[PDB]
Amino acid sequence: RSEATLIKRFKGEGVRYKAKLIGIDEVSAARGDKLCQDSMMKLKGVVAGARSKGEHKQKIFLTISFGGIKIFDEKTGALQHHHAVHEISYIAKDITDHRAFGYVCGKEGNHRFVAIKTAQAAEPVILDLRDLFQLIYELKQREELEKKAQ
Amino acid sequence: NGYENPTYK
Ligand SMILES: O=P(O)(O)O[C@@H]1[C@H](O)[C@H](O)[C@@H](OP(=O)(O)O)[C@H](OP(=O)(O)O)[C@H]1O
Repeated sequence: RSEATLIKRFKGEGVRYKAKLIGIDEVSAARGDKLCQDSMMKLKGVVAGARSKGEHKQKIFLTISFGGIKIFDEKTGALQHHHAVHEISYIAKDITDHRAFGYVCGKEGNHRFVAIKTAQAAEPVILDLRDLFQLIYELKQREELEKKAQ
Repeated sequence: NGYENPTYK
């Protein structure tokens, strides 16, 4: 967890994670567990109902880096969603599902809840996000105390 | 539990 190793870990393209996009939903707050717990269920349900029509979630791969969270389509590699760190307000895992998590994107009054179904556990992704957020906060304080101590 | 981003905004 050395600031130096952690900075190397999120540098550039950062960490990659194979997953599927459950869905994107418009919410009202920038945070809250119940609110962000409910929205997950609403999205999984839309997905569940779609299975009857031979629907499938879009296979994607996502990156966690200083650019925030990016979602790339697995087939064409095209970047479909880029959510900068300062636009992300809340991270929340799914209690009844260890392979799914979500987060809220957007500026005040225009939030969105993104739901993801990871190939492996969602634990490592939540952890990386946590550390990346904390890191940036620290680097921002220190690199501010310095400029203001000029 | 969930985690809020300290640098949000
Ligand atoms: O075996 P079945 O009855 O076909 O059902 C599949 C099974 O539940 C997979 O685990 C799931 O992938 P995830 O675990 O990644 O959701 C897949 O979703 P998909 O069709 O959306 O890929 C389902 O279709």
